[PDB]
Amino acid sequence: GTFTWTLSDSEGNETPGGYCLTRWMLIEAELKCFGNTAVAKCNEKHDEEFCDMLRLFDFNKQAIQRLKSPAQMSIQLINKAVNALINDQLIMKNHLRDMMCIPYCNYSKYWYLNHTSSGRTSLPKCWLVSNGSYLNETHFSDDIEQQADNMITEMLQKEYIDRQG
Amino acid sequence: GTFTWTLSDSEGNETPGGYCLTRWMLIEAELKCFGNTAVAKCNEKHDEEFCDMLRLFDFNKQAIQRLKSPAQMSIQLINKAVNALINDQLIMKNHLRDMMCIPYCNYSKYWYLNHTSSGRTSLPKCWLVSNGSYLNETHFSDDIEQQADNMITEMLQKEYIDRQG
Amino acid sequence: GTFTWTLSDSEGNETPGGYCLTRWMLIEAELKCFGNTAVAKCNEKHDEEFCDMLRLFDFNKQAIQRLKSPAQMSIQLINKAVNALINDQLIMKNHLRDMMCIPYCNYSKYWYLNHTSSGRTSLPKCWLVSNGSYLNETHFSDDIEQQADNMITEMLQKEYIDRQG
Amino acid sequence: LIYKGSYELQTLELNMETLNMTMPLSCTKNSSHHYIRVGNETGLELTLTNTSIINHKFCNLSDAHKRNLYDHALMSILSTFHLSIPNFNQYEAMSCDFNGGKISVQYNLSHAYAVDAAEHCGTVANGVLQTFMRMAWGGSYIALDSGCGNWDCIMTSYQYLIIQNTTWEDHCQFSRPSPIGYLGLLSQRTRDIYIS
Amino acid sequence: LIYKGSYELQTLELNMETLNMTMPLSCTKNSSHHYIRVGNETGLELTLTNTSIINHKFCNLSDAHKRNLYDHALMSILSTFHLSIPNFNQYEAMSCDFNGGKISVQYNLSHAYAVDAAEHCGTVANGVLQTFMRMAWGGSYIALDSGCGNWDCIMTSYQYLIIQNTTWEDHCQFSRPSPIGYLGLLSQRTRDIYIS
Amino acid sequence: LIYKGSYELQTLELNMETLNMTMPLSCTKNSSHHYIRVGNETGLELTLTNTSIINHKFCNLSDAHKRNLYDHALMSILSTFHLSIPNFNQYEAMSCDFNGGKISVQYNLSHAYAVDAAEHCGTVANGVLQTFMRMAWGGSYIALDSGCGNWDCIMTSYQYLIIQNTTWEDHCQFSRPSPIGYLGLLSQRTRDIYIS
Ligand SMILES: *[C@@H]1O[C@H](CO)[C@@H](O[C@@H]2O[C@H](CO)[C@@H](O[C@@H]3O[C@H](CO[C@H]4O[C@H](CO)[C@@H](O)[C@H](O[C@H]5O[C@H](CO)[C@@H](O)[C@H](O)[C@@H]5O)[C@@H]4O)[C@@H](O)[C@H](O[C@H]4O[C@H](CO)[C@@H](O)[C@H](O)[C@@H]4O[C@H]4O[C@H](CO)[C@@H](O)[C@H](O)[C@@H]4O)[C@@H]3O)[C@H](O)[C@H]2NC(C)=O)[C@H](O)[C@H]1NC(C)=O
Ligand SMILES: *[C@@H]1O[C@H](CO)[C@@H](O[C@@H]2O[C@H](CO)[C@@H](O[C@@H]3O[C@H](CO[C@H]4O[C@H](CO)[C@@H](O)[C@H](O[C@H]5O[C@H](CO)[C@@H](O)[C@H](O)[C@@H]5O)[C@@H]4O)[C@@H](O)[C@H](O[C@H]4O[C@H](CO)[C@@H](O)[C@H](O)[C@@H]4O[C@H]4O[C@H](CO)[C@@H](O)[C@H](O)[C@@H]4O)[C@@H]3O)[C@H](O)[C@H]2NC(C)=O)[C@H](O)[C@H]1NC(C)=O
Ligand SMILES: *[C@@H]1O[C@H](CO)[C@@H](O[C@@H]2O[C@H](CO)[C@@H](O[C@@H]3O[C@H](CO[C@H]4O[C@H](CO)[C@@H](O)[C@H](O[C@H]5O[C@H](CO)[C@@H](O)[C@H](O)[C@@H]5O)[C@@H]4O)[C@@H](O)[C@H](O[C@H]4O[C@H](CO)[C@@H](O)[C@H](O)[C@@H]4O[C@H]4O[C@H](CO)[C@@H](O)[C@H](O)[C@@H]4O)[C@@H]3O)[C@H](O)[C@H]2NC(C)=O)[C@H](O)[C@H]1NC(C)=O
Ligand SMILES: *[C@@H]1O[C@H](CO)[C@@H](O[C@@H]2O[C@H](CO)[C@@H](O[C@@H]3O[C@H](CO[C@H]4O[C@H](CO)[C@@H](O)[C@H](O)[C@@H]4O)[C@@H](O)[C@H](O[C@H]4O[C@H](CO)[C@@H](O)[C@H](O)[C@@H]4O)[C@@H]3O)[C@H](O)[C@H]2NC(C)=O)[C@H](O)[C@H]1NC(C)=O
Ligand SMILES: *[C@@H]1O[C@H](CO)[C@@H](O[C@@H]2O[C@H](CO)[C@@H](O[C@@H]3O[C@H](CO[C@H]4O[C@H](CO)[C@@H](O)[C@H](O)[C@@H]4O)[C@@H](O)[C@H](O[C@H]4O[C@H](CO)[C@@H](O)[C@H](O)[C@@H]4O)[C@@H]3O)[C@H](O)[C@H]2NC(C)=O)[C@H](O)[C@H]1NC(C)=O
Ligand SMILES: *[C@@H]1O[C@H](CO)[C@@H](O[C@@H]2O[C@H](CO)[C@@H](O[C@@H]3O[C@H](CO)[C@@H](O)[C@H](O)[C@@H]3O)[C@H](O)[C@H]2NC(C)=O)[C@H](O)[C@H]1NC(C)=O
Ligand SMILES: *[C@@H]1O[C@H](CO)[C@@H](O[C@@H]2O[C@H](CO)[C@@H](O[C@@H]3O[C@H](CO)[C@@H](O)[C@H](O)[C@@H]3O)[C@H](O)[C@H]2NC(C)=O)[C@H](O)[C@H]1NC(C)=O
Ligand SMILES: *[C@@H]1O[C@H](CO)[C@@H](O[C@@H]2O[C@H](CO)[C@@H](O[C@@H]3O[C@H](CO)[C@@H](O)[C@H](O)[C@@H]3O)[C@H](O)[C@H]2NC(C)=O)[C@H](O)[C@H]1NC(C)=O
Ligand SMILES: *[C@@H]1O[C@H](CO)[C@@H](O[C@@H]2O[C@H](CO)[C@@H](O[C@@H]3O[C@H](CO)[C@@H](O)[C@H](O)[C@@H]3O)[C@H](O)[C@H]2NC(C)=O)[C@H](O)[C@H]1NC(C)=O
Ligand SMILES: *[C@@H]1O[C@H](CO)[C@@H](O[C@@H]2O[C@H](CO)[C@@H](O[C@@H]3O[C@H](CO)[C@@H](O)[C@H](O)[C@@H]3O)[C@H](O)[C@H]2NC(C)=O)[C@H](O)[C@H]1NC(C)=O
Ligand SMILES: *[C@@H]1O[C@H](CO)[C@@H](O[C@@H]2O[C@H](CO)[C@@H](O[C@@H]3O[C@H](CO)[C@@H](O)[C@H](O)[C@@H]3O)[C@H](O)[C@H]2NC(C)=O)[C@H](O)[C@H]1NC(C)=O
Ligand SMILES: *[C@@H]1O[C@H](CO)[C@@H](O[C@@H]2O[C@H](CO)[C@@H](O)[C@H](O)[C@H]2NC(C)=O)[C@H](O)[C@H]1NC(C)=O
Repeated sequence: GTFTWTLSDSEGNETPGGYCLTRWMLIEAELKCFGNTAVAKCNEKHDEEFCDMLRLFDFNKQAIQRLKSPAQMSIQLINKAVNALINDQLIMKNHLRDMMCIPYCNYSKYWYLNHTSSGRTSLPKCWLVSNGSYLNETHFSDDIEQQADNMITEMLQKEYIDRQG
Repeated sequence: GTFTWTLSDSEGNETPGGYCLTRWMLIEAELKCFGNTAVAKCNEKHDEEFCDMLRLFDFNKQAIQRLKSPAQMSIQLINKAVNALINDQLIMKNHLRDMMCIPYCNYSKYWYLNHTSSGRTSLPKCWLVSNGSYLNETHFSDDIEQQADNMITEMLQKEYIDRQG
Repeated sequence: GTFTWTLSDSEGNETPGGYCLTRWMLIEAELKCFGNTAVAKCNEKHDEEFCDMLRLFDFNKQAIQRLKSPAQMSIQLINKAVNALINDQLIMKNHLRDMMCIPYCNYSKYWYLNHTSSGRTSLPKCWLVSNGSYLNETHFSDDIEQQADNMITEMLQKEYIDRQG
Repeated sequence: LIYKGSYELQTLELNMETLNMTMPLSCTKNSSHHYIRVGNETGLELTLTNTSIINHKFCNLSDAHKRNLYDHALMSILSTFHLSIPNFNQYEAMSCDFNGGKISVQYNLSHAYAVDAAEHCGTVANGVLQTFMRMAWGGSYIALDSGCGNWDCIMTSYQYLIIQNTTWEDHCQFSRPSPIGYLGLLSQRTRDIYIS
Repeated sequence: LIYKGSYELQTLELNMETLNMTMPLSCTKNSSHHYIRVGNETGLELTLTNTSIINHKFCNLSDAHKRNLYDHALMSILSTFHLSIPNFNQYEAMSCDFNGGKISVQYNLSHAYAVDAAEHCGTVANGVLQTFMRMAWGGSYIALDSGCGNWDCIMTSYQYLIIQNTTWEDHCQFSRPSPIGYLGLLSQRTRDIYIS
Repeated sequence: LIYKGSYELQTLELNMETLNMTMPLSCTKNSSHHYIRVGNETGLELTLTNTSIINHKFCNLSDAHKRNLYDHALMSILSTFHLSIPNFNQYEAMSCDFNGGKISVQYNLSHAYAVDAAEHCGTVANGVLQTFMRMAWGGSYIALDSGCGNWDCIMTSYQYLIIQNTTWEDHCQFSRPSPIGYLGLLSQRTRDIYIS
């Protein structure tokens, strides 16, 4: 149902859509919900840090609700499950970038664009770090601008074909 | 030619299109042919159980027609070939689902939608099992409905741009 | 910025677009530049021989400009970096094809279509070899024709929606 | 049956036996008898029993290799199986005897009087059953006393797992043949060892 | 803040502690103290020091396994760490003592008077630091004297790496908890050995 | 030349030599001489011959490591090669002598009077040639007597494979340099062993 990534194991969704992040998934800011349109990108996209974190969080939930019986200590499940949960290629890319003084993703912080005129949001991208800290918003300006263009493009394409028939 | 997945090794196709499944590939029901449009999805889609079975079947055919010379016992070829034939990530997902009492794909049965007004068919999806048997059609109703919508959408998009110029 | 494949590590691009191949990357023919539209296909496409070579070349450049300090002999970096640079599945496909007398890619030569009316070029595809030599242009005629159709299709789709609003 | 408009739900079931000349195929006859086809003529029988057949512990593996009288396909499969058993150091649990190149392998599991326990998670019996579950995946589920465990604390009533070379006789009445069990084991193998 | 039209840049930061019951989480307190949570109650402490605590070289690994008094999660982590240390043949550099199943492991690194050198690239000290860097990735960067080296010729001022079992006390003041270090090590492990 | 409308078929050929400072590059001079560049100045020569140079079987590998007089890049490559040779237990087939850190390795293959046979499939000679085929892939095809075999029963007229350290002299007249052979071996290595 909608998603094919790990979430699909038990249909998931949580709400009608957006695979909402609860208040214990986030540090502060209570709840955040995305659109199915953006979350669903993880159905096809393999090499994305945000999507991998979603896969791990959903796994953790499923592994607590279900299969809670093995002495409540199945901490070893992950030793095999990991092959089906994350893209280790991304981890390697981030290690290589670290070695070369190239800003890299440490997986804690993400940014996204929020269309204030609709509530439509992009899939989050990793906020990168370099030399012990986060990069400024002036960096990424090309990437932020491209994500804004991409959101505009999708809105237009949807109306061209589906609004107009 | 058309396909880029394993089939492409020797062009394949079999017929002008649809990469037809012969009577010995299926249990009963003689022959089944799909459209190039659906089969071609396996060119890009990596994590799909049906596509992996097609990759293995085509491999088996090629490994019999060609390279039949090594004492007719090259049963060990697969020990290396497998890395290029299937997505073992899918296997892990199905093992995890089994452990958690989550319906899982055991790779024997697939379902698809057939548009009776055209003969256009979807790429097959795995019929899931749980608690020793197959799930009822009332389950998957969300997935079946989504595949029907997807087929409708593709038909419309094709006409909007290619029929109308 | 534009690319998400290895090049993105340091933004790259080289020029406003096309990730130009310099005169030392090519054997003869000085410089060649592609369009961002084609190069960007490597952002999503994993199993393509041309894209893997681009990933290795960009890595080599980054590993010389940066991190040139470790006694200028970090020839061992690749032993780990490779996991994030190439698709070894492709290598296996080409080894299997070799064993079976199926034309295979040996990664040295590529072909592409160049629209002489615009300068728009396709992403290069591997020129295959068989029985010690390159295949003739009469082979691949189906693949060359399909790439020409694909270029035509993209030009049309772009105008249908973006030229016309 | 008909979704939205005229989309009819249709099905297909695959015949994986035509893959027997390229891939081994696992299937299940009943809860104590599981099989692997390793080619067009022969295969392996995997039996869960209460009767041992090997009453010694020599397991003459290196001599089987020096003599080279065994079928290589069968040996490759045995290696894959063994290598994948996690944390196996307890060699006293394994015994084999390749007499004349014949394959006969026995795993003696400590299926203790675990009437009500979740202690037998860290043991050999569990490590061997885990590999078994994967090799006979799709039919192996009826071999266990328990249901949806994490396969990291599973038990059965049987004490021995015996693997022997057989003649293929289509003993697949419970579950259909499939290459997945083996292929899914080849992909990972030796990823559970302890050195520290 | 606002891009193009009305696209506002928004952020989220993840709380990875809720993953502690399924995955180990690494974090950093300061440059000489790094930690791994291995469950809801316990974990490992990794200290970079100038003081040894183990003054022998027995490293009784096989006996720890025969006795089986150690926590298995902690042992699996130690194995992963050790197996991933590239080219480790220099066993005299490692000493451990699992007294009563307690975990205490010490790696003695030859951090020689390398005032100005790039010789200590091919050594043990580098192999051990490489594994360390990955396990505490994201906080490990402050543990080294150098900056963006290739992690294949890195040095620190400390001579010993000591790994011990602890009680979890949320010692993550420098870098937040994350499962990535460990998961990124599990994926590769034993890919750096020499036999020729 | 022109497809559909005005799409002209164009080509490019890559110069992979510019990758020599980051990756080893394999190439072929002729059927009995294959080379690996392992850096800007040096490399390995791989010769298929009928003349042995090592007349003993000590293969002093552990002493080469204790002395540490060898180039590390060259040793890493030798390890990768060796580890990838499937089912290699027949150590009497291998001999090496790292005198002064010099690299000289010889594999003695049982290329018996196989005038008409498909028996030499399960042997050492085949296991060594398989690794060779991959390392010199793209030029290695002329090294064999046979054509499109499955590389799991291939033979040559030569009896020894000798690998030695050399000075790079651009000996690539038959096939161009390429990093693929090595990278494609690193990705898999030790996936063919027998324990059962
Ligand atoms: C994914 O999961 C699904 C869901 O579980 C699995 O699906 C199952 O797969 C099995 C294996 O193929 C199917 O079993 C078959 O069922 C046939 C019908 O059985 C019923 O009708 C017959 C009528 O004669 C009765 O006799 C049967 O009762 C007897 O057998 C059952 C067996 O379980 C016993 O429990 C009973 O006590 C009885 O003894 C049932 O009422 C059945 O005919 C078929 O057996 C023949 O074929 C097999 C395999 O070839 C032979 O080994 C066996 O000896 C039989 O062969 C003789 O008869 C045929 C007749 O056509 C001749 O052609 C032969 O030459 C020979 O003389 C088998 O038992 C099961 O139905 C199916 N379940 C569902 C819900 O669909 C998938 O396998 C799984 N996929 C993977 C990869 O794991
Ligand atoms: C990806 O990279 C980024 C970029 O580097 C990393 O981001 C960093 O992550 C760390 C770890 O979470 C953040 O540290 C936190 O900073 C808080 C604010 O510190 C400043 O203000 C306080 C005001 O009270 C001052 O006291 C601080 O000064 C003191 O502490 C610093 C610590 O480095 C010392 O250097 C100074 O000398 C002082 O001693 C600063 O001026 C800080 O409050 C917080 O510490 C609390 O929380 C941690 C973790 O829970 C506890 O271990 C610690 O003991 C503190 O807990 C007490 O106080 C809280 C108050 O809310 C109570 O709730 C508790 O119960 C308890 O009483 C911590 O140090 C850092 O700011 C952040 N950097 C940036 C630029 O964002 C990411 O981690 C990295 N991701 C990964 C996965 O690696
Ligand atoms: C993917 O598959 C394809 C298909 O097989 C492979 O493609 C082949 O790759 C090789 C290697 O690069 C190409 O070989 C080159 O061919 C040149 C032309 O040869 C012919 O013309 C010359 C004219 O002078 C004749 O002399 C030649 O005859 C002699 O050489 C051949 C060699 O095989 C012998 O068999 C004959 O008996 C003769 O002795 C041919 O008629 C050739 O000039 C070139 O050799 C120079 O360059 C190499 C490499 O740098 C040097 O090692 C060599 O010593 C030569 O260098 C001298 O001359 C040059 C002149 O420019 C100077 O600049 C130098 O400084 C020096 O003085 C080489 O032999 C082959 O043509 C090509 N095949 C096809 C169909 O395209 C791909 O490699 C493969 N990819 C991968 C990664 O494996
Ligand atoms: C284990 O795996 C093997 C490999 O897949 C399976 O063997 C295949 O079985 C099919 C079905 O029986 C074979 O296909 C049929 O072959 C008949 C014989 O002719 C072929 O073989 C001879 C050599 O013996 C060649 O000289 C000749 O050119 C052919 O290649 C054909 O007569 C059949 O076609 C006719 O009859 C069928 C009905 O049976 C009709 O539907 C056709 O339209 C036509 O009239 C057909 O082609 C296939 O060749 C076998 N492969 C091999 C390598 O031998 C095993 O069956 C499988 N085990 C199990 C239990 O399934
Ligand atoms: C290490 O990892 C574990 C696993 O993720 C984390 O533990 C979870 O913590 C959250 C937050 O405290 C728990 O969620 C809350 O549980 C409260 C208790 O009721 C539950 O548990 C009892 C059994 O003890 C069940 O019978 C009952 O049905 C519930 O499942 C609820 O009362 C909470 O909801 C109410 O309060 C919150 C505010 O706290 C409001 O926002 C809600 O709207 C509502 O009014 C809430 O559901 C979760 O259950 C814990 N999981 C487990 C398995 O125990 C640890 O926190 C983590 N370590 C760290 C440092 O983060
Ligand atoms: C399991 O494998 C063993 C082999 O390890 C099978 O038993 C034995 O198989 C060999 C052939 O590999 C038979 O050899 C025969 O010898 C006679 C001469 O005496 C020769 O004329 C024949 O052509 C053949 O070479 C051997 O006799 C046979 N053992 C017995 C007691 O018959 C065993 O059958 C396999 N198990 C199953 C269930 O198939
Ligand atoms: C499979 O493993 C089990 C253990 O898990 C083996 O059973 C054990 O066998 C020993 C003897 O070797 C028993 O100890 C003592 O034996 C003497 C007889 O020599 C007897 O007089 C004593 O009273 C005592 O029983 C031990 O108790 C027994 N364990 C259990 C739980 O019964 C079994 O033999 C192994 N099977 C094979 C084929 O190796
Ligand atoms: C690191 O691990 C060791 C265990 O290897 C921890 O020390 C010892 O832990 C055991 C429990 O595993 C304690 O056993 C206790 O024995 C009494 C009877 O004397 C019993 O009533 C208790 O219920 C429990 O079984 C043992 O006393 C304890 N050792 C000491 C000296 O207290 C050690 O604490 C761990 N390190 C950290 C920092 O947590
Ligand atoms: C960690 O490894 C270092 C070496 O990298 C060890 O230090 C070395 O210890 C030896 C003695 O075992 C010193 O050699 C000689 O010792 C005698 C005393 O028995 C003394 O009279 C001589 O003058 C000489 O020092 C050696 O010099 C010393 N190396 C250095 C660089 O100081 C260290 O003991 C190891 N630590 C642990 C806990 O194992
Ligand atoms: C294959 O590798 C060996 C090294 O294992 C090369 O031969 C020897 O190389 C060493 C340098 O690694 C030469 O050492 C020299 O010693 C003199 C003092 O006598 C010193 O002044 C020089 O600066 C240098 O350190 C050694 O002489 C040389 N052996 C011979 C007989 O010349 C061998 O050349 C390599 N093979 C090829 C084909 O390049
Ligand atoms: C490479 O391996 C081959 C075997 O595949 C070695 O050839 C074999 O050498 C043995 C002697 O070690 C020959 O056996 C006997 O030797 C005595 C002389 O001591 C002679 O009087 C006997 O008549 C008999 O030949 C054996 O026949 C021979 N095998 C073949 C097929 O010729 C070869 O020496 C090895 N090369 C290296 C460098 O190790
Ligand atoms: C497991 O996690 C729970 C919280 O989910 C921990 O609960 C705390 O227990 C102490 C007593 O030991 C109380 O003082 C705290 O108030 C509890 N915390 C909360 C949020 O309620 C528990 O200690 C953890 N460890 C174990 C072994 O259960």
